[PDB]
Amino acid sequence: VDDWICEEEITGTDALLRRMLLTNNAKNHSPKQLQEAFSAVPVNNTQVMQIIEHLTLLSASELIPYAEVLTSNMSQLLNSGVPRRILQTVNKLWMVLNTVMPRRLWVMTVNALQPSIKFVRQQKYTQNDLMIDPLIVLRCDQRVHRCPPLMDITLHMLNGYLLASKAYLSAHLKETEQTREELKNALLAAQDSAAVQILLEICLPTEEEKA
Amino acid sequence: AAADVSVWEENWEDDIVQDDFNQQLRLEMER
Amino acid sequence: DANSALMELDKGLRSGKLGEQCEAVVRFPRLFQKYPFPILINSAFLKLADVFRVGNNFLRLCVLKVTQQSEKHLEKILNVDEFVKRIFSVIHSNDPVARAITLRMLGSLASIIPERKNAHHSIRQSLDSHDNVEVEAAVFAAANFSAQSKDFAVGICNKISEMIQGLATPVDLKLKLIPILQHMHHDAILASSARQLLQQLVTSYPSTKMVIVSLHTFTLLAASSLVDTPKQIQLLLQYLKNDPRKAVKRLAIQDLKLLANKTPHTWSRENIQALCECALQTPYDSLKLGMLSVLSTLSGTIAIKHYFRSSDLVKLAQECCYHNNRGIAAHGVRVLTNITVSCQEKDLLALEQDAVFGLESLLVLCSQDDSPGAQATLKIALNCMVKLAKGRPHLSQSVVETLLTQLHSAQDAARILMCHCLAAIAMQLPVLGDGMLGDLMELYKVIGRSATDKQQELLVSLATVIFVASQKALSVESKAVIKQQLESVSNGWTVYRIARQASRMGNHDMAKELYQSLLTQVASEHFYFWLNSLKEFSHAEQCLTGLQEENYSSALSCIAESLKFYHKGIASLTAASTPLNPLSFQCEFVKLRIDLLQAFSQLICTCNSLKTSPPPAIATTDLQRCGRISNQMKQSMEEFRSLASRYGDLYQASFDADSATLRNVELQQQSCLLISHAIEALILDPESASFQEYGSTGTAHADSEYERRMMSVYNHVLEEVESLNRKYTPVSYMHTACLCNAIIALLKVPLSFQRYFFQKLQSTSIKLALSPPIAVQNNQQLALKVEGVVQHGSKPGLFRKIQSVCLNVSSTLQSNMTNEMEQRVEPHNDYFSTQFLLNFAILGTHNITVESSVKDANGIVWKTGPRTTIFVKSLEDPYSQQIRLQQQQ
Repeated sequence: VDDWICEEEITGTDALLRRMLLTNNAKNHSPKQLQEAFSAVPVNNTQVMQIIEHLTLLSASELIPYAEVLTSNMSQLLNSGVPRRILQTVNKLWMVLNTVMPRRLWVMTVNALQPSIKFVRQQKYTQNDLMIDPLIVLRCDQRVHRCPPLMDITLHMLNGYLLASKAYLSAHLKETEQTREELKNALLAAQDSAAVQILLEICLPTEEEKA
Repeated sequence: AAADVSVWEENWEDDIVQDDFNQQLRLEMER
Repeated sequence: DANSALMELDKGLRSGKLGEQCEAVVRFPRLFQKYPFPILINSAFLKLADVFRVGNNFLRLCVLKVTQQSEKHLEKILNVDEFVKRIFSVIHSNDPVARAITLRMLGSLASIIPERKNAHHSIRQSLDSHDNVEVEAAVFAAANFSAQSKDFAVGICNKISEMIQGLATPVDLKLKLIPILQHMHHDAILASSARQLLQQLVTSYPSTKMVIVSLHTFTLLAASSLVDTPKQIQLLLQYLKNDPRKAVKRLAIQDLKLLANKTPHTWSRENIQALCECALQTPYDSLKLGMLSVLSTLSGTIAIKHYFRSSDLVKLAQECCYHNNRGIAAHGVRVLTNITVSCQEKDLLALEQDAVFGLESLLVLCSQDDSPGAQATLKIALNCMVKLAKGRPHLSQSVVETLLTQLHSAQDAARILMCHCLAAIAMQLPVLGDGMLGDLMELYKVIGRSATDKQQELLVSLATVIFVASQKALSVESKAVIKQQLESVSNGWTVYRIARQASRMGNHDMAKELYQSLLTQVASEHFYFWLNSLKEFSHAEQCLTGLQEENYSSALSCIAESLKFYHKGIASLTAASTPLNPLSFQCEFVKLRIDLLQAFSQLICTCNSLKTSPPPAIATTDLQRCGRISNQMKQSMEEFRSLASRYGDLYQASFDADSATLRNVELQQQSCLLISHAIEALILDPESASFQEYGSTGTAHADSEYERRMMSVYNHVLEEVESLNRKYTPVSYMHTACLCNAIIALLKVPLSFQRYFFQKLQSTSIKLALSPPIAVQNNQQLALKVEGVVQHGSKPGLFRKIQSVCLNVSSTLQSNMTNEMEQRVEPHNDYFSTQFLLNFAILGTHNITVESSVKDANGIVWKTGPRTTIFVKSLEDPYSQQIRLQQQQ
């Protein structure tokens, strides 16, 4: 419901701002331009903002082509010194894309938030892999645990994939039928408790934070 | 940001309202 | 049945599987559309609210979507307390998502529960929640409840102010919170405090988003309160002039357009001067176009009269009507046209030709493009030309000449639009029709040779201006049109629409030929009968075109032929009537045309009845001395009066008809009344002829050539009657001559078949479900409740809107009008209900009838709704029967 209720009206400010800011028909802000902004070695967060702030006016349907750009290039946002405005706007656009195409977005986001140490093994998870093992989302880069926007992204994905894994497990049992239900219930309980325990461990301070 | 106005206000050609009788007559006799 | 379907859903909501429950819940609104009565709506909303109470959050969201969809039907719930309380119980849940859904539902239900204190406290408590979804839902609900209830608004304004100005609030929530202040219009002091707060916000939060939301909210608050509106306009003009941000200027333009649409009278001369100066000295064309849109909105209102020499407005309008930008040119020429037609002041007649030439140049600019923006500007220009032709008729010739010259060098869509413009101008001013026939006929010849796809619309438009522009009939032009149709046009629809136009303008021979051609092209037999009936009506109207001025024998023969063809046509039309296409207006209209023609024939016969001499016994002693002719004239007078009454009945049974059809029916009724009055004042009561025929209208502004001909005939007949009032005894041949000449004059103008005869657009009805072979005791008088919903098809109020519904109840025994009673009830959300009390003191069988009538906004009563009847079996109770039997025995 959190993915649906966010589409509900509040006071119509979004419609008014869209009508009065997006009608300048300066549509130069293509996904390619945002990609070039993200790929600049002396990266300019200000220029990055001048694009993505304009994208907050966009509808979810017209925000589709930018998803691979602001998902693939958002491993860079974990680096130090990145403004919280950029991360907040990326979170907002992520929610607006989660309204319209959550499944592909979640897959791209999990594949984008990999730790990327031995990234030649770019482990490209599919929907099936994540539905089997929802704890993959918690095997992200360690910096996501202290990035509240990207942590919020990760928590949305974790909740969604736990529910998806419930559905997938029931479907798989039904398919392989031609007890097992108790095994499924125990597996789902263990999965949810493991997710809770991992999140609680994330809530703990690190030894560095202890120092 | 626009508005619509009709040149002739008793023009019978406007398709603002389509009624069933004229619909089947048109679909039946147009070639 | 309603309850069967409601149970069919109810088993869905009781299944326990989320998919089926959600399916049922979203299936609910279609049920409300099918059965809009409060019993089903009440039961449905109670079970929906129970499901909301016990269901999970997705089911609650589905219920919220249904409630948002059905905000009309929630006034009909009636059982508000239980429904709301079982909805309200979810606000106590620890789940903030459930609380958010409950808050959104309460905001959606705000209209039926204002001043509900627990809901108010819930909003106030959830406003300072720590869950953002709950805070957003609380803001939405606060907006709704401030819109509805004044006490919540005054109780919440301080809290909203402290959250907006509070430094701990993010900018996004501040943006979400500002539009709450637009609902602070309930009190003057509340509105002033909100105004002060909004001023503080615009000065202290000058971001683009924040200032835009704040200025829009201030504009809406000023519109609602309409006391700060002048200084709100001044503030908006200040921001438009001073603030350099294009977005802020664009918002200021939109807000000033809103205020111009809402309160044009409040605009001062200084405000319009400031706006004109801003339009003059701005470099950007989009902003200039916006300000000219505002000024063109203003010029069409009374603000132009308040604005008044060569001022900044006229200078701007003249500069803008020659702009490169087509939209700016259209707005400028619209301003010029509005000034020219609204202000007859002779100090600004120099721009009369500036307006004409600007319109012509805009035609030349827009004709070749064939693009939607160019088509819009072309429509604006042609509407302006139509308005200018009406307002300043001496410019009509130049406008028509420009249109005709531009017709030969324009694209097909542009040609269609200018054909519509020419049709409008020639309908209002038919003298210009003769001057446009040559060009239109030439273009009709050249179009028809290569008419492939888009030229079909062009063909019907050209034929429409040909028929409209032709004051008289057609001899060679008719041959050209028939040849152009038969040569290439296998498109039956084009031929049918052109025949419709021909019968509209009274060219009935052409219509007869085209309808005859259209037979064998249709597949359905009822459409075949409809087209055959149209052909026969066209033939019948063509039959009485050959009427000589004084030949009454030829007139009688022609009316007989017309009546033969009319009877054939009405038999065919009856054969064409089907369910859900009853053609009731057509049948009644042509039946009333068959009458008043055989009534005309009877009056022609009574003209000649004077030649059969009176008896001598009666001749020896004033009106009885005439003999049979006196009683026959009395019968004719009564028949024509009844015909006028029936035409009025057709008029007030035509609530869904366009104005022109109603005016046509009025003309027919007035012809009936004219003949009746002539008979009375010449034969039956010349001493009581009343005052003179002093036409209050005088030179009435007719909307069609048929109107002009009808009123001219009426005026000539009334002049003839007045000059012949007491000059002769009622045995006179001159009275019969005047009456028969009136018949000739009325019939020599061809009948016009109007839009409602062909196209039905509005289609409003009444359902009228009433609570019930029903037994009622003699002592206990019936308690009858009638509920009804007004139905619509597509655009509800296309021609007129229902203001109130009159419910006349009558009772006829032995199935006679023993229980007359009326109740004018205002339907709120297209729904009305009322209770009736019906006495049944007399034992027996009673036929209860309820006939709905509609009182429109103006006040005219229309007899629209069904006269549904129910039968009541009233019998004496066993107690009274036994007591009376024992007492008598």
